[PDB]
Amino acid sequence: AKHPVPKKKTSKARRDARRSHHALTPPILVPCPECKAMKPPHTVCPECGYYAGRKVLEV
Amino acid sequence: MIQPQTYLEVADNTGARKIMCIRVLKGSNAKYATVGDVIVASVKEAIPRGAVKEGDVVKAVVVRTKKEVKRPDGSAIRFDDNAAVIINNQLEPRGTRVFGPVARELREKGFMKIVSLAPEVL
Amino acid sequence: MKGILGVKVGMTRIFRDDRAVPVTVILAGPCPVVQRRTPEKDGYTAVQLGFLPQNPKRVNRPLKGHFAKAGVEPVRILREIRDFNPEGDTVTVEIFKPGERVDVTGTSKGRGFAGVMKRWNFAGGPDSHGAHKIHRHPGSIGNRKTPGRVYKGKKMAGHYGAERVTVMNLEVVDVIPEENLLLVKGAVPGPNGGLVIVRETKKA
Amino acid sequence: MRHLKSGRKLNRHSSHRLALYRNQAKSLLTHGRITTTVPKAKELRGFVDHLIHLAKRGDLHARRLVLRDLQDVKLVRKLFDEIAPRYRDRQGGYTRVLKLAERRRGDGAPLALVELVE
Amino acid sequence: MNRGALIKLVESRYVRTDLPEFRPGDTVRVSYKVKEGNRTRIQDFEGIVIRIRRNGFNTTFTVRKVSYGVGVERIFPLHSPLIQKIDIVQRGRARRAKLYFIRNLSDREIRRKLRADRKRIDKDRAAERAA
RNA sequence: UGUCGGCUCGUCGCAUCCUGGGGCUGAAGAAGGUCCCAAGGGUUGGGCUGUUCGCCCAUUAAAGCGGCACGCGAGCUGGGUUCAGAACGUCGUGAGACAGUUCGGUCUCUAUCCGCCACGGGCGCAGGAGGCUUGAGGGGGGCUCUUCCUAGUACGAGAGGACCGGAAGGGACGCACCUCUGGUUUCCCAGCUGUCCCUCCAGGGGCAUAAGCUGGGUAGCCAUGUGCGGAAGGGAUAACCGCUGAAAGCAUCUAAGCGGGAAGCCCGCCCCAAGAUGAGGCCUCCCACGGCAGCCGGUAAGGACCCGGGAAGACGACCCGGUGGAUGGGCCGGGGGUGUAAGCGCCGCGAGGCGUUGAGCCGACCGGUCCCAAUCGUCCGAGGUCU
RNA sequence: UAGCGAAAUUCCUUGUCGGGUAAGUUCCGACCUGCACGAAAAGCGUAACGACCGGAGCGCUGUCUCGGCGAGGGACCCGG
Ligand SMILES: [Mg+2]
Ligand SMILES: [Mg+2]
Ligand SMILES: [Mg+2]
Ligand SMILES: [Mg+2]
Ligand SMILES: [Mg+2]
Ligand SMILES: [Mg+2]
Ligand SMILES: [Mg+2]
Ligand SMILES: [Mg+2]
Ligand SMILES: [Mg+2]
Ligand SMILES: [Mg+2]
Ligand SMILES: [Mg+2]
Ligand SMILES: [Mg+2]
Ligand SMILES: [Mg+2]
Ligand SMILES: [Mg+2]
Ligand SMILES: [Mg+2]
Ligand SMILES: [Mg+2]
Ligand SMILES: [Mg+2]
Ligand SMILES: [Mg+2]
Ligand SMILES: [Mg+2]
Ligand SMILES: [Mg+2]
Ligand SMILES: [Mg+2]
Ligand SMILES: [Mg+2]
Ligand SMILES: [Mg+2]
Ligand SMILES: [Mg+2]
Ligand SMILES: [Mg+2]
Ligand SMILES: [Mg+2]
Ligand SMILES: [Mg+2]
Ligand SMILES: [Mg+2]
Ligand SMILES: [Mg+2]
Ligand SMILES: [Mg+2]
Ligand SMILES: [Mg+2]
Ligand SMILES: [Mg+2]
Ligand SMILES: [Mg+2]
Ligand SMILES: [Mg+2]
Ligand SMILES: [Mg+2]
Ligand SMILES: [Mg+2]
Ligand SMILES: [Mg+2]
Ligand SMILES: [Mg+2]
Ligand SMILES: [Mg+2]
Ligand SMILES: [Mg+2]
Ligand SMILES: [Mg+2]
Ligand SMILES: [Mg+2]
Ligand SMILES: [Mg+2]
Ligand SMILES: [Mg+2]
Ligand SMILES: [Mg+2]
Ligand SMILES: [Mg+2]
Ligand SMILES: [Mg+2]
Ligand SMILES: [Mg+2]
Ligand SMILES: [Mg+2]
Ligand SMILES: [Mg+2]
Ligand SMILES: [Mg+2]
Ligand SMILES: [Mg+2]
Ligand SMILES: [Mg+2]
Ligand SMILES: [Mg+2]
Ligand SMILES: [Mg+2]
Ligand SMILES: [Mg+2]
Ligand SMILES: [Mg+2]
Ligand SMILES: [Mg+2]
Ligand SMILES: [Mg+2]
Ligand SMILES: [Mg+2]
Ligand SMILES: [Mg+2]
Ligand SMILES: [Mg+2]
Ligand SMILES: [Mg+2]
Ligand SMILES: [Mg+2]
Ligand SMILES: [Mg+2]
Ligand SMILES: [Mg+2]
Ligand SMILES: [Mg+2]
Ligand SMILES: [Mg+2]
Ligand SMILES: [Mg+2]
Ligand SMILES: [Mg+2]
Ligand SMILES: [Mg+2]
Ligand SMILES: [Mg+2]
Ligand SMILES: [Mg+2]
Ligand SMILES: [Mg+2]
Ligand SMILES: [Mg+2]
Ligand SMILES: [Mg+2]
Ligand SMILES: [Mg+2]
Ligand SMILES: [Mg+2]
Ligand SMILES: [Mg+2]
Ligand SMILES: [Mg+2]
Ligand SMILES: [Mg+2]
Ligand SMILES: [Mg+2]
Ligand SMILES: [Mg+2]
Ligand SMILES: [Mg+2]
Ligand SMILES: [Mg+2]
Ligand SMILES: [Mg+2]
Ligand SMILES: [Mg+2]
Ligand SMILES: [Mg+2]
Ligand SMILES: [Mg+2]
Ligand SMILES: [Mg+2]
Ligand SMILES: [Mg+2]
Ligand SMILES: [Mg+2]
Ligand SMILES: [Mg+2]
Ligand SMILES: [Mg+2]
Ligand SMILES: [Mg+2]
Ligand SMILES: [Mg+2]
Ligand SMILES: [Mg+2]
Ligand SMILES: [Mg+2]
Ligand SMILES: [Mg+2]
Ligand SMILES: [Mg+2]
Ligand SMILES: [Mg+2]
Ligand SMILES: [Mg+2]
Ligand SMILES: [Mg+2]
Ligand SMILES: [Mg+2]
Ligand SMILES: [Mg+2]
Ligand SMILES: [Mg+2]
Ligand SMILES: [Mg+2]
Ligand SMILES: [Mg+2]
Ligand SMILES: [Mg+2]
Ligand SMILES: [Mg+2]
Ligand SMILES: [Mg+2]
Ligand SMILES: [Mg+2]
Ligand SMILES: [Mg+2]
Ligand SMILES: [Mg+2]
Ligand SMILES: [Mg+2]
Ligand SMILES: [Mg+2]
Ligand SMILES: [Mg+2]
Ligand SMILES: [Mg+2]
Ligand SMILES: [Mg+2]
Ligand SMILES: [Mg+2]
Ligand SMILES: [Mg+2]
Ligand SMILES: [Mg+2]
Ligand SMILES: [Mg+2]
Ligand SMILES: [Mg+2]
Ligand SMILES: [Mg+2]
Ligand SMILES: [Mg+2]
Ligand SMILES: [Mg+2]
Ligand SMILES: [Mg+2]
Ligand SMILES: [Mg+2]
Ligand SMILES: [Mg+2]
Ligand SMILES: [Mg+2]
Ligand SMILES: [Mg+2]
Ligand SMILES: [Mg+2]
Ligand SMILES: [Mg+2]
Ligand SMILES: [Mg+2]
Ligand SMILES: [Mg+2]
Ligand SMILES: [Mg+2]
Ligand SMILES: [Mg+2]
Ligand SMILES: [Mg+2]
Ligand SMILES: [Mg+2]
Ligand SMILES: [Mg+2]
Ligand SMILES: [Mg+2]
Ligand SMILES: [Mg+2]
Ligand SMILES: [Mg+2]
Ligand SMILES: [Mg+2]
Ligand SMILES: [Mg+2]
Ligand SMILES: [Mg+2]
Ligand SMILES: [Mg+2]
Ligand SMILES: [Mg+2]
Ligand SMILES: [Mg+2]
Ligand SMILES: [Mg+2]
Ligand SMILES: [Mg+2]
Ligand SMILES: [Mg+2]
Ligand SMILES: [Mg+2]
Ligand SMILES: [Mg+2]
Ligand SMILES: [Mg+2]
Ligand SMILES: [Mg+2]
Ligand SMILES: [Mg+2]
Ligand SMILES: [Mg+2]
Ligand SMILES: [Mg+2]
Ligand SMILES: [Mg+2]
Ligand SMILES: [Mg+2]
Ligand SMILES: [Mg+2]
Ligand SMILES: [Mg+2]
Ligand SMILES: [Mg+2]
Ligand SMILES: [Mg+2]
Ligand SMILES: [Mg+2]
Ligand SMILES: [Mg+2]
Ligand SMILES: [Mg+2]
Ligand SMILES: [Mg+2]
Ligand SMILES: [Mg+2]
Ligand SMILES: [Mg+2]
Ligand SMILES: [Mg+2]
Ligand SMILES: [Zn+2]
Repeated sequence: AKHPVPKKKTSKARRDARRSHHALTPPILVPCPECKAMKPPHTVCPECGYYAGRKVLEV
Repeated sequence: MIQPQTYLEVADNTGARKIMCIRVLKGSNAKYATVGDVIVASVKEAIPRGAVKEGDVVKAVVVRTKKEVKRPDGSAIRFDDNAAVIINNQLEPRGTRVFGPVARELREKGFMKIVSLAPEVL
Repeated sequence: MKGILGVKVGMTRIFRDDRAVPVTVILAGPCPVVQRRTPEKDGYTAVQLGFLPQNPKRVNRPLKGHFAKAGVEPVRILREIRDFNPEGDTVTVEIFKPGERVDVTGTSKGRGFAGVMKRWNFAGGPDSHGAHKIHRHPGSIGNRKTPGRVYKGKKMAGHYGAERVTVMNLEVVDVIPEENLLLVKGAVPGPNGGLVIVRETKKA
Repeated sequence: MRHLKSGRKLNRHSSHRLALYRNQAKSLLTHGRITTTVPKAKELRGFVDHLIHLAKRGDLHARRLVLRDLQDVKLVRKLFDEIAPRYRDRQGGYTRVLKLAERRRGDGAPLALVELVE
Repeated sequence: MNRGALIKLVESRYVRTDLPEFRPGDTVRVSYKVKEGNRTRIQDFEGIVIRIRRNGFNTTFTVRKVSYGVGVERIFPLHSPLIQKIDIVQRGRARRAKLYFIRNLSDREIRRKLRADRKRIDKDRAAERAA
């Protein structure tokens, strides 16, 4: 290895075009069928402690 | 799977005891020689006043190998030593006897005089 | 030019005339026709085949209408056999007879990102004598200032497997109509349970 | 390639992984419900279910086998006298795993809970 | 579908059942059909079975014997139509399933390490008494 | 602009080493000699020496010659040579000197651009969709030997020995595969040592490696193992050989015209491929929704998100499944590996042995079973431009 | 001069002969036409010693034919 190195400073255009795929995707949330609170699917509701229509965890 | 540098026990009464492969006579570039293959070999150890001497470059035919030899009948066969028998340019055995068993593949490859001289063909 | 869809089931060997002959067992039939490609309507001759029955709940309305147009139950796989036209409406293993020579097409086993030595059987490097961190690397890939680039199609590292592979001229060892089984002599691409197509051989 | 290789490695060598499964089996068989990461959770099930079924068998051979992994004689006595009987008619599935809502702050680890069935 | 059932089903016609059971360590005489020229005879192979592979119909076993001062090993398929018969000539007791080590032992040490299985010998004599 | 040689990786030229097709021969045959066409494929292993080269050994159809910064050190090597040490021969009064010989002597983790191998995201292909496809254009592949029958015939004094046609068997190479053969198999089983511990006996666990050591070993991934490929055939030709035939009453393969003729070219075979913006074709599905070729909003066919997963996989993509369900985990059966568990009885003073017992344990493989876990759901998504 | 010599020196040079090897520009033993050894910048030998530098053999090996599988720490994905 002979220490590869950038040949030219990247133009703002090129670095931002490279970053064109960096946008976050927003979370995935559904309403809990008990307290109607938005929560991730297939998780136990952290606002009421219910999942599959029963208590599992003290909230 | 005999290749160059492999040591073979001679199983006849030619006076040789150990030969060393130096070429497989089987096309321009064979990698391995199994039962029934003719090879060129340098004699490395011999008893005194034999038919051949150490340093003689002779042709031999392999009769049993330490690798197993697969057969169409689904079976295989394997021996405890890689052994050969010295021969002349007419496929005849140069010695008068052979020692130990030889493999049956030889009969397919036209070595009837070695098969007859065998104590047991397996 | 006859063909049929099927699924590779597994490998074994049988005994025919004091000879152990290796076989691949393929579950071919039965396969009904769902469309026929004609020169006047489509431009060429072919026969669209269906394989494996499917739960109708899992079939969507366009495919459902397609099946229904032929009066054919829902099916999991639809694959075409070109330059074919059976007289019936259902292809079974009966089309193949013992001794017939066939080509089988399957999806090879995927080896993922593959090194140059597994992909292209490269020699790699020395495992000693100073060889510094290149016991599996490909070595040089070009010349110098001339031509000053790399050839197209240069053998390199990358994905390998899960590609279409056709093995040709495999003898039909046996056929079992009762079980829709097809016993071929040799190796057939892909894992047990992969989709394979069995066609008549193209080599005289 | 990984074709048809069962079980995880969990970025641990052999003895570390074994001791991980053991310590989690102990903590679970004690508290009845533990909070772990989702992969360790999905892996605990085989260990714990096998031990519980072994305890269901009940003889001395099963007690010694389970004691190989558990070591704690009191915990094994509790497993045979209290935990085993309440699974006499249940065939398998003695454990369950449910995913938790919020991740972990330090590293973003997605958590889950593993508990013994009623 | 059951792919294993299909494999077993294809194998079913060739499965052989008239062959007596044995274990690694028993001394066996296998009467094998052999083509030579221009006939077909039966050559016997008598030796200690050193290994038994198990894959349903693809089970193969290996037999070792000293033949004129040369160690010979033969591998046979249990359901091969070339094995005419198999004859148990001695029951040995091994603490192991694979008997590779007898490739490095003298005959005396071999006799010492693979002594007679008096139990299965008594069981062989216990049968063999037809009515 | 790192200078020899090597290794890896190739690609090109043809003044062709071999394989193919020819003419002439001081070509009887077999075998050679010479020139013509041909770059499709192929062109071995080893001894010497840093060597390239060359010589040699054993083979071969053959062991071709060259270009690519005497191809290739941000790919490796560093033996040669070309820093500092030391010595020999020789030169110089000497400091030192020769490339003359000799021993030794730091080769730099991170690839921005082009390029190359793989792989996604976006948009477009005028309505939006689920499938199935054509193949423009590409790549791959392209090799060869032995024996036998013809026939010991044609030919030759004899040795020796065919064309043409017809079988069988190899070497290397390529693609796939795991039935067999053979490996691995990181905890699947058993044995063994030392020490510490649970619990004293028994029985067990930790550590001696990131398996403590040994004897084995499934599925998988694998070659040494197995299957299969090179073609067949068609078309146009190269050298070359003709038919018919003038110019030129003869003659001429040519000026008109027509045949025969290469491992070479075009198709044929396998693979990629409609970003082929020239954005193809076919089957089927949805539909004229409201407000103001455009915009906003709810839908349809459908699709994505999430979840259980997968011989699929770096991620993402692909493919399967989501309680209307066998996707994973558990459990049961079978396969399979290990090879007679603990306990008790019996024998022995004892180490141990026997019986219970092919026992006990037991990952991946082929199955069964709702026991557990894929609960509950949400967001996108056509109103079809103009002649 | 003694002694030594194709040598840690020999250009021609892989000198020639012999030994070892199937094959040996290296190695060992010889000859002497010493380009250009030679006797305290010592000459020729020397038991023992050497992480020095040559040559050959036995053993044993993934150095190799020729590669394959497995383990772990990175590399790959997410959070800081
Ligand atoms: Mg470098
Ligand atoms: Mg770099
Ligand atoms: Mg470095
Ligand atoms: Mg790099
Ligand atoms: Mg760097
Ligand atoms: Mg900037
Ligand atoms: Mg800018
Ligand atoms: Mg950029
Ligand atoms: Mg900006
Ligand atoms: Mg609260
Ligand atoms: Mg002998
Ligand atoms: Mg000698
Ligand atoms: Mg397919
Ligand atoms: Mg590689
Ligand atoms: Mg490959
Ligand atoms: Mg390879
Ligand atoms: Mg290598
Ligand atoms: Mg090397
Ligand atoms: Mg180095
Ligand atoms: Mg290294
Ligand atoms: Mg490289
Ligand atoms: Mg460079
Ligand atoms: Mg250029
Ligand atoms: Mg892929
Ligand atoms: Mg049959
Ligand atoms: Mg994979
Ligand atoms: Mg790996
Ligand atoms: Mg699985
Ligand atoms: Mg584990
Ligand atoms: Mg896994
Ligand atoms: Mg995982
Ligand atoms: Mg980590
Ligand atoms: Mg850790
Ligand atoms: Mg450890
Ligand atoms: Mg540890
Ligand atoms: Mg389990
Ligand atoms: Mg959950
Ligand atoms: Mg924190
Ligand atoms: Mg989450
Ligand atoms: Mg099977
Ligand atoms: Mg069935
Ligand atoms: Mg006999
Ligand atoms: Mg014996
Ligand atoms: Mg019979
Ligand atoms: Mg030319
Ligand atoms: Mg020629
Ligand atoms: Mg010629
Ligand atoms: Mg000629
Ligand atoms: Mg002549
Ligand atoms: Mg001639
Ligand atoms: Mg002549
Ligand atoms: Mg000429
Ligand atoms: Mg060429
Ligand atoms: Mg060439
Ligand atoms: Mg050479
Ligand atoms: Mg050498
Ligand atoms: Mg040597
Ligand atoms: Mg060399
Ligand atoms: Mg050398
Ligand atoms: Mg030279
Ligand atoms: Mg020759
Ligand atoms: Mg010739
Ligand atoms: Mg070149
Ligand atoms: Mg030059
Ligand atoms: Mg250069
Ligand atoms: Mg060169
Ligand atoms: Mg360069
Ligand atoms: Mg170079
Ligand atoms: Mg470079
Ligand atoms: Mg270099
Ligand atoms: Mg550079
Ligand atoms: Mg080097
Ligand atoms: Mg150097
Ligand atoms: Mg040097
Ligand atoms: Mg030099
Ligand atoms: Mg130098
Ligand atoms: Mg130097
Ligand atoms: Mg120097
Ligand atoms: Mg010196
Ligand atoms: Mg001097
Ligand atoms: Mg001078
Ligand atoms: Mg002077
Ligand atoms: Mg002077
Ligand atoms: Mg000077
Ligand atoms: Mg100077
Ligand atoms: Mg040194
Ligand atoms: Mg370098
Ligand atoms: Mg640097
Ligand atoms: Mg970096
Ligand atoms: Mg970059
Ligand atoms: Mg650029
Ligand atoms: Mg795209
Ligand atoms: Mg194009
Ligand atoms: Mg094309
Ligand atoms: Mg082409
Ligand atoms: Mg004749
Ligand atoms: Mg012919
Ligand atoms: Mg052939
Ligand atoms: Mg298998
Ligand atoms: Mg295997
Ligand atoms: Mg096997
Ligand atoms: Mg095996
Ligand atoms: Mg264990
Ligand atoms: Mg104790
Ligand atoms: Mg202990
Ligand atoms: Mg401790
Ligand atoms: Mg440790
Ligand atoms: Mg251990
Ligand atoms: Mg083993
Ligand atoms: Mg092992
Ligand atoms: Mg295995
Ligand atoms: Mg191979
Ligand atoms: Mg072939
Ligand atoms: Mg023609
Ligand atoms: Mg004429
Ligand atoms: Mg004429
Ligand atoms: Mg003309
Ligand atoms: Mg013509
Ligand atoms: Mg013509
Ligand atoms: Mg003609
Ligand atoms: Mg042609
Ligand atoms: Mg050809
Ligand atoms: Mg296609
Ligand atoms: Mg396409
Ligand atoms: Mg399109
Ligand atoms: Mg264009
Ligand atoms: Mg289209
Ligand atoms: Mg069309
Ligand atoms: Mg919907
Ligand atoms: Mg779906
Ligand atoms: Mg749902
Ligand atoms: Mg539901
Ligand atoms: Mg399931
Ligand atoms: Mg299941
Ligand atoms: Mg099971
Ligand atoms: Mg069983
Ligand atoms: Mg078993
Ligand atoms: Mg016992
Ligand atoms: Mg017991
Ligand atoms: Mg007593
Ligand atoms: Mg007793
Ligand atoms: Mg079982
Ligand atoms: Mg059911
Ligand atoms: Mg349920
Ligand atoms: Mg909901
Ligand atoms: Mg004087
Ligand atoms: Mg001299
Ligand atoms: Mg000399
Ligand atoms: Mg001297
Ligand atoms: Mg010197
Ligand atoms: Mg000079
Ligand atoms: Mg010289
Ligand atoms: Mg010299
Ligand atoms: Mg010389
Ligand atoms: Mg010379
Ligand atoms: Mg000499
Ligand atoms: Mg000599
Ligand atoms: Mg000599
Ligand atoms: Mg040397
Ligand atoms: Mg002289
Ligand atoms: Mg001198
Ligand atoms: Mg001096
Ligand atoms: Mg002086
Ligand atoms: Mg000395
Ligand atoms: Mg020293
Ligand atoms: Mg010292
Ligand atoms: Mg040695
Ligand atoms: Mg290696
Ligand atoms: Mg590896
Ligand atoms: Mg690894
Ligand atoms: Mg790792
Ligand atoms: Mg790893
Ligand atoms: Mg990060
Ligand atoms: Zn809630």
